[PDB]
Amino acid sequence: SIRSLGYMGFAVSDVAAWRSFLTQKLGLMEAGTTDNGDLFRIDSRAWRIAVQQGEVDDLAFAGYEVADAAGLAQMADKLKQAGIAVTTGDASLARRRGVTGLITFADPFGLPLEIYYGASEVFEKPFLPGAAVSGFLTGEQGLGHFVRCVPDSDKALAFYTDVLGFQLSDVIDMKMGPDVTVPAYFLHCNERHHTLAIAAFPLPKRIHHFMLEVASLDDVGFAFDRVDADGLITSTLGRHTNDHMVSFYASTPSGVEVEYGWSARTVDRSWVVVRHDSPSMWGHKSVR
Amino acid sequence: SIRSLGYMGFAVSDVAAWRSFLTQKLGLMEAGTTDNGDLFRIDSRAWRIAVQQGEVDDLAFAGYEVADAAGLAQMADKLKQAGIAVTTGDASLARRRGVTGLITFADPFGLPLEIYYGASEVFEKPFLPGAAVSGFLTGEQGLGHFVRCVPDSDKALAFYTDVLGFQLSDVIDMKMGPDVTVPAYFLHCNERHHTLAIAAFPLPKRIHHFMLEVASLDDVGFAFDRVDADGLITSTLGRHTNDHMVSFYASTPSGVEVEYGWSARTVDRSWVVVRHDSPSMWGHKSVR
Amino acid sequence: SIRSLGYMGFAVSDVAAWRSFLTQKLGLMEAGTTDNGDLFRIDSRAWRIAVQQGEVDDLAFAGYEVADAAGLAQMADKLKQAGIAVTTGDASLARRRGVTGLITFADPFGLPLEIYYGASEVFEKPFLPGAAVSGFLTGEQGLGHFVRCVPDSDKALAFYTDVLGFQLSDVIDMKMGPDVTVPAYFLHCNERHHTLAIAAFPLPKRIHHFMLEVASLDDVGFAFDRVDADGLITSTLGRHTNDHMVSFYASTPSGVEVEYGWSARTVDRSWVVVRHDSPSMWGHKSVR
Amino acid sequence: SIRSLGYMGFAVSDVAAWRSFLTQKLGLMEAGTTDNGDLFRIDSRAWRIAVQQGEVDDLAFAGYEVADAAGLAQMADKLKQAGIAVTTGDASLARRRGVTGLITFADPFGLPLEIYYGASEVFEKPFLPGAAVSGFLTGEQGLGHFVRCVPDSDKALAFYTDVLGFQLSDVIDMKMGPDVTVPAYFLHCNERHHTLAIAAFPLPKRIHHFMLEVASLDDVGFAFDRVDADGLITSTLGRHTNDHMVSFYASTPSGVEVEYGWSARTVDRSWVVVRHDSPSMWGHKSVR
Amino acid sequence: SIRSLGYMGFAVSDVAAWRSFLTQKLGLMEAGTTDNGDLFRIDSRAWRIAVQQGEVDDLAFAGYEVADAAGLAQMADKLKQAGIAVTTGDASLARRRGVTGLITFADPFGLPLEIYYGASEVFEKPFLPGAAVSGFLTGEQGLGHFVRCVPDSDKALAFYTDVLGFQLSDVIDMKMGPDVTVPAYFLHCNERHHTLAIAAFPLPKRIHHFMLEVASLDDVGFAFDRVDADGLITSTLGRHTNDHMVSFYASTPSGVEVEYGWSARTVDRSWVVVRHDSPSMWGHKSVR
Amino acid sequence: SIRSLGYMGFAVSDVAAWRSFLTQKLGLMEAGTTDNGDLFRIDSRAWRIAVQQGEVDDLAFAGYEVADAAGLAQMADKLKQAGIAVTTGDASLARRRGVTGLITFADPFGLPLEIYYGASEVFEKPFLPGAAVSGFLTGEQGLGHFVRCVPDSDKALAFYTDVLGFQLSDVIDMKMGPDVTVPAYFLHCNERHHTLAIAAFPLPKRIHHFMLEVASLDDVGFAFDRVDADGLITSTLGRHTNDHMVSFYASTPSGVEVEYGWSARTVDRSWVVVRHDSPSMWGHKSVR
Ligand SMILES: Oc1cccc(-c2ccccc2)c1O
Ligand SMILES: Oc1cccc(-c2ccccc2)c1O
Ligand SMILES: Oc1cccc(-c2ccccc2)c1O
Ligand SMILES: Oc1cccc(-c2ccccc2)c1O
Ligand SMILES: Oc1cccc(-c2ccccc2)c1O
Ligand SMILES: Oc1cccc(-c2ccccc2)c1O
Ligand SMILES: [Fe+2]
Ligand SMILES: [Fe+2]
Ligand SMILES: [Fe+2]
Ligand SMILES: [Fe+2]
Ligand SMILES: [Fe+2]
Ligand SMILES: [Fe+2]
Repeated sequence: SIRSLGYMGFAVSDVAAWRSFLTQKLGLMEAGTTDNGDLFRIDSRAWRIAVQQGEVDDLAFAGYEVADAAGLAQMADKLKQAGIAVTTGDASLARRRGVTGLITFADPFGLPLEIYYGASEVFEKPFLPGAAVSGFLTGEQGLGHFVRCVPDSDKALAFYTDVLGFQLSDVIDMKMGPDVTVPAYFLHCNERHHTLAIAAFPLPKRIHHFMLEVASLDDVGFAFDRVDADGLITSTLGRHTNDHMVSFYASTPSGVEVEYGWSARTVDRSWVVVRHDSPSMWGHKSVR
Repeated sequence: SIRSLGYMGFAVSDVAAWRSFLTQKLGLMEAGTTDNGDLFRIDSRAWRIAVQQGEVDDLAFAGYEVADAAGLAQMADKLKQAGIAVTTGDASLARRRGVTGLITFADPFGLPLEIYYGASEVFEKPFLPGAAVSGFLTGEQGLGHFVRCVPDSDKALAFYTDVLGFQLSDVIDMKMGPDVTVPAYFLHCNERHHTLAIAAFPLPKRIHHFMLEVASLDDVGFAFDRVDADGLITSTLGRHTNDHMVSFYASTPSGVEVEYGWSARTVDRSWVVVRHDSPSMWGHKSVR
Repeated sequence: SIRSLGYMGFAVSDVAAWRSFLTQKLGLMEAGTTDNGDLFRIDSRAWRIAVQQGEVDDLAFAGYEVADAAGLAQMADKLKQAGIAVTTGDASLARRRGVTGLITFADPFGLPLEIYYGASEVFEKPFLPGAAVSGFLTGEQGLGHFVRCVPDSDKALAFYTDVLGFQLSDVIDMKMGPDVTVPAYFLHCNERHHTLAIAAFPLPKRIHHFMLEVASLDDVGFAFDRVDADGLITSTLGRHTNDHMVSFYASTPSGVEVEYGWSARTVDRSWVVVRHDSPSMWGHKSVR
Repeated sequence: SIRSLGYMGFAVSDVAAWRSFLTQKLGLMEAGTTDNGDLFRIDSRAWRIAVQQGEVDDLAFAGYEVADAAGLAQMADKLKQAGIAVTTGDASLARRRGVTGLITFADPFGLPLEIYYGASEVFEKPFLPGAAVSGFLTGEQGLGHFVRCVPDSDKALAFYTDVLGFQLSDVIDMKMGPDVTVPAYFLHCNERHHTLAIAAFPLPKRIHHFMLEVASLDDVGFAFDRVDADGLITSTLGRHTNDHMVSFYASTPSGVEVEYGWSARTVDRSWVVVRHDSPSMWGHKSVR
Repeated sequence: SIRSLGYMGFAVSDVAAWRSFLTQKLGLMEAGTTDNGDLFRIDSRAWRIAVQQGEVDDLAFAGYEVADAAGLAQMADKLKQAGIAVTTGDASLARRRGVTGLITFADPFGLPLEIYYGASEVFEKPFLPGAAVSGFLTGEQGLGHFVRCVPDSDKALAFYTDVLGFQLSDVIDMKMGPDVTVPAYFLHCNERHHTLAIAAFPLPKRIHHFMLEVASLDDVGFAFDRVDADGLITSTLGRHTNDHMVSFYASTPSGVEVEYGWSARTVDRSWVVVRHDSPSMWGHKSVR
Repeated sequence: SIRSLGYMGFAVSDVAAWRSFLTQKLGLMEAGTTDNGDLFRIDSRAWRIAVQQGEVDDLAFAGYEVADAAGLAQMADKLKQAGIAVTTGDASLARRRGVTGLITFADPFGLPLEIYYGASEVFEKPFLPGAAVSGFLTGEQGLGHFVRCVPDSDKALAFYTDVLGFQLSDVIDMKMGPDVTVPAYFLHCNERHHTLAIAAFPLPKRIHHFMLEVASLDDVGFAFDRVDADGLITSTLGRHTNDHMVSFYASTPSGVEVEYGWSARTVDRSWVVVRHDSPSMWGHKSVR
């Protein structure tokens, strides 16, 4: 059973721009370079985000974490039984990722996915942010979330819920012009309101954005100014209707956006699926 | 599995009187008019109470909420297996109710019931009461409760417990004159002491009253004076023996009564069924 | 410096009616009979209320407590310097009151007052109420309060503030008919919002009422029903605008009223004098 | 599944002595007389202890509480399957006990037992103790506990654990003289450390003692003095090794003893069975 | 200004008996022998109790602690102005006591007293009790208290309050036979209810007893059994009416008694002087 | 199901050196000598560590605790089904261990193991440490942990996880020289991060060390100095990367080391297996 989103890798055209963006603007910690690419940290894990040179300028792969080897075995079986082509990552890949075991495959629309267990911790190299950030919220909630753009939401849903086991949190009917309303589906696999959202948006990228959650309002406020100085803000500060996260959006060097937020509410046993007609209570004025 | 009472609809002869009563006396928020009728809010949901023009001057339908589509499917099966005629609400009805999916049917004595999932939230339109009320208590406890008057309590019980899944909280043997004692059964489907009560009272209505719970004693005290000014109080302030709610009762424009209370105790895993001979510890002096 | 109202004595025509009223209706503990009269307890003190046979059917004396002998000395001096006739109570009176030392005198309009120190505690005879009452609130706030009716409020004020040291909490302009508005002054000598109130009401008694504060809302609710059964309620349940006490009023056998309340707010260092035009937020409907 | 010990009935030769003992010494509330005998209360339940005239001067019956009718049904089946003669109490017995439904039977050595559901609550008649007691601890822990004397502990154990479902807490090897060591078994059916203890002691009675738990140390201290005044103390104040209860023991008018205690520790999921060689850490000096 | 009772010294005929009594029965820590005598600890201070060989078998001296050198200077002046013969302790005495500075004198009836500042701490030699005791309560409340027997209470009072600065807490009128009532005065110099009590009892000793306060009820219970084993208990467990301390009394090898207690209430700014007719709520049965 | 490590026994060449080491350096309580050897306590249990005369100078046996007789039965079956030779300990062995029932067997590499239930508590003999220690942390976490040295980690793992039921917490790849990296596996059976660790180290002993956890940082600091005085420290103070325990290591008289720590983090339901490349965040400098 998937416990959380553990890591993500980006294939970008300008690695230097990304390095500077992630550390100086967002405050991530530079963790060195390896055959896994330029590594970045936000907590005790050896790395959470990897940046590799590439032409797509998009998310290259995402890794989902299971608790142990038994969990890995369950998932591999679930995928096989579903007719998905799964590959047991070899020792070489596992060493490159810094994990104990992993299986690889792709989602229905070609996004490379990895499910692994036993990632590396580096408590002996205490996290020191590249900019003034009090802390990032990970723990049992994992890395954060990302919005997967797909040509067919229903096909994507069946795969993520029935095969991968994500559960629906809620749906937002996004009005994109008078003759267009696109439902966005928010899915959770732990307490975090959503670790994955699915929507059929007309974008050239695999994801609309990825999100990182910080510990205080000031972390968000200071980061906003740092990003704003370079004219990279895409949405003003606002609060979402569904997860109640206070956040802003900005452009990364690849065009893909990043959401930087604070104070999201979690999902619990009493949770019930609901629908919304707006993605924000207040703010989030688009300045794109 | 039913999680809570989600909404109620009334068919009344004087819609204007109801509108004024609900907002100015009870403090509900007027949420507009649609083909679903005049809508009223008490929390983040798009509506909780609907008022439609009608001759019965009574509860027209009640909607029970399940967590998701799987829950809806379970309930539909449970009802079918019980031999109840169930109808999958069409897109038209679902849109009118502002829900994602719903099934319709009736209780053994003709009360139209609906079980649905995926209701609409409107966090972007913050709740503002029509009168000074600090807040209403809903959340996982749902809307509140109502007392269903029936000609046969045993038949009603078998349906609500065996088919709908409500659990018994307790029983109160209500003394209505020397040669008459009527047992009232209190049922729960979540933490709220009771979401439904059943009693064979000789009333022309489907329900004796519906109840709304507020956040503070002052909310109740101020509302009492507002209602008292128009001579609509039916029972003075008092506290119930079973749910320990402090409340008063008043007449709505349809003759059906409304209970307005505060500070009820909840049901938990350690709960055991008990019986009482009185419905009130103190107060609740009838002034009908 | 006066720390609190410590005890009160009533001279009544029907001692038996009072005994029954105080214990069975209000829940005080019967503490025996002495040359000080029938004694009643509400806490650890040997007695707080004394009932003696008398024709006035009114408050006979009130005792204010100082911390020690030095405090008693200060007060005696303050009174002498003000030209008030003060008498050092003899050993006989002190023994009758169960106190260590006391001085006697009268207010400007003839109410016998006593200031004392070193009252008797009886922790070895645990308080057991005459009716179901969870507890009375005394402690550093003393016995409670009473409203002193006077022919001249200004003269009364100068005496109670300048000579006795009480401080003003607030004022309520009580509308008694179109051509009559009477200001009621509320005074404190400790945290209790008011230990004494002064008003020029046209009543035959020295006080309008005395007040006792209980620990829970149920104490008030149950007591209301007990009193209501005998038709003695004078005001329905309500909450005051100034002290925020939730209470009801009832008639004692002497015509003097008693207020029984719960949840009053206290006075602190940040307190500022204010004025009100109403004595109640809600309730307190007169049924006299 | 048995949730707790709900009530007990005693058949005694001197009902008046018992009435006075329970109210004046222990502080129970006298709840009237019925065909169920003299009734006594310690909480919201209509009665917990019944005293009937009888020659045995011992426990006459004990009632164990289940949560509902389904629970009653389960227990009846469990007993039947075990070959125990069970009788469904008739409406007459149920009305006498003030319960909704009950089954009767006897333990292996003739103690009449009853399992019931739906007892009567009397919140409208607030508990008022017969002596100064802050409160008794019942709730989900039930009435308290009693020690059942049996000729064969192993046979008794098999019945109480395998048939009735009690679980072992711990065992104390009680040294009764050089050539005699008797194991006492402590059993729980809820959080209370033990609701029942079994030991093969050479006593003429069915039980060694019953225990009532109070809310504060002073409740115990004051009760000790009240009992001591009549020379009824059998063990000085002490604390048990297993439940950590601070208590004293005294003789009731029937010779059966009563334990009056405070501050016992509870049993939880992490609990493991252990053994002790002493029943007390300190105190509990026998003065029999 | 005196902050607390800091240390005490006893001159006894059997030093070995005292050593064994203090460590094995009461749980004090043996801190070595010096020219100050056998030293005992109860906290971080180098010593709190000193035992020297002597014929009086009584308290030999008591030391009161001031905050600093200025405080010492104030006290010396206060005493001189009162006409008391004060001696500035020489370096030899100060070194023997392990203090920075001290003055010596005697109370009106010959008890040698010392006021000092700058006592020695020994945090590097962690306190380890001689018996199982969770801890002693000292801190800002100092060592504990003792009852000074005097031939004239009034003369003693004037000295302790007017000259030494102690404040009265309360008075207990101790009934010693029909024709004898002796008032006992309880004085405080900090939060501890009383650090000194004065009474004109007919005893051969300078003090009736000294008291040590422990951290838990078990400390008291276990100590009671240890002392009881040697037949040294003088009063059973009980709770005082004035300080609400739960304690027992026992005989030391010198005849002087020791009180060992727990859970006393403190004195605060709202405190008022009161009187009692009994020294105990419950217990404290004399077995002398 | 194994609940915790309950006790351990050592067979040593110098019993006197061990006695002195455990009490004076580590602060354990000497609990007497029996046919079970010299017994030592750290909490309410009659003994936790036994020292017997022997030539191996190593761990002689370890006892794992189950909750009851049913648990013992389950384990015996699990072992039999695995083909392990299990022996039901006779009454003689059970009495020697002070337990109710036990089974004996050996791990794959000859370490004698015992699984038991119903150990002896001695609350009547309060724990008093041999040195100043505020307390040891046991409870539901049991005794502590030990590192089992084995020639084949994989064979050891299969036995401890598949047969005994321990669960993996994490793995640390211990670098022992350039051409050697040894994985150490940490296993838990309750909240304690690990009760057992397995590693293929080249040591002559069955275990590398055993660990005892204390209640405060000062307990560790003071113990460090006591041990350091005799030159027995093997690792300076440091904090582990996996359990976050702050500790030091020292040599026992048998060469086997002991870890003395404080403040370890626990394992919960959200726990996921991870890997580390270092066993310490800071400190733990080897001075061997
Ligand atoms: O965290 C979130 C919560 C709700 C909606 C969005 C969202 C915004 C823009 C496009 C797609 C989704 C989101 O990111
Ligand atoms: O909330 C409640 C709790 C207990 C009884 C009633 C009740 C009152 C009148 C008629 C029927 C039931 C109630 O409303
Ligand atoms: O506690 C109180 C607070 C405010 C007003 C009154 C009051 C009521 C009637 C007559 C005079 C005063 C009062 O009693
Ligand atoms: O609560 C208790 C805890 C432990 C032992 C006893 C006990 C005492 C005497 C005889 C039998 C049992 C007990 O009552
Ligand atoms: O702590 C205490 C509180 C109250 C009274 C005493 C006392 C007892 C016996 C003789 C003198 C005083 C006492 O010690
Ligand atoms: O508690 C612990 C946590 C992590 C590693 C060790 C360890 C140290 C040395 C050798 C083997 C293991 C340990 O003891
Ligand atoms: Fe987002
Ligand atoms: Fe109701
Ligand atoms: Fe008042
Ligand atoms: Fe007992
Ligand atoms: Fe004392
Ligand atoms: Fe370790």
